[PDB]
Amino acid sequence: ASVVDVLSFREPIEPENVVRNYDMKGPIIVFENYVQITPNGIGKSSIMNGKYKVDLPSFELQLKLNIICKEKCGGGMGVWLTEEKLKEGDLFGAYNIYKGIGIFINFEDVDIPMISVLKNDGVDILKYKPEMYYQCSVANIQKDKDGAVLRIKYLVNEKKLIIEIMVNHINMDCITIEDIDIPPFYLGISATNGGSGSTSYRVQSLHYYEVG
Repeated sequence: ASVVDVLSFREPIEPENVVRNYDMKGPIIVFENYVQITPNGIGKSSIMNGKYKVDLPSFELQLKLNIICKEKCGGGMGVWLTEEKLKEGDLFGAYNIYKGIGIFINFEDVDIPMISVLKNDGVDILKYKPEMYYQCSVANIQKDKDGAVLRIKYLVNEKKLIIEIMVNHINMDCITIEDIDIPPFYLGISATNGGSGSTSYRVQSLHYYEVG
């Protein structure tokens, strides 16, 4: 019954727990209270790559956000479930060709942040049609002073992926995808500041839970 968890880092953050499960590429920094993905600075981006590919039963991932923006936030964040570890690129810090699922929170060029899901089958999805594309809009993601929580739920038997986001104590619907397959994957986190020089992306915690 006891499971070897190679994804989670919980509060308080213990640096060796993060390092033993994730590669770091870009200005990632483990602080006492959070993992910095990007510091302030236009165009900066980072990828945090799970070292160990996982074969999970029905699961729920909870990514608690700590995003700082002096004014309007630029760029966005991605959570990635991919066949291989992320490479760097222009798609919220990662490469535009990949096999798997990207879950994106985008602040650049919109009034209210958008959440998107982009399933890719190994093609250049900036030039060609993605295999699946879904989106929603949720207000106050970074304005929640306690830290919004991005919720990623997958039921293996139902082949159902559900994205929710908890903002200001309220669990908000966002995306449901039926008949979507998730093979064994590496878990990645990435972010770009885009056009903003006063935006900083940081993560308070990541919990993996087996769904009953």
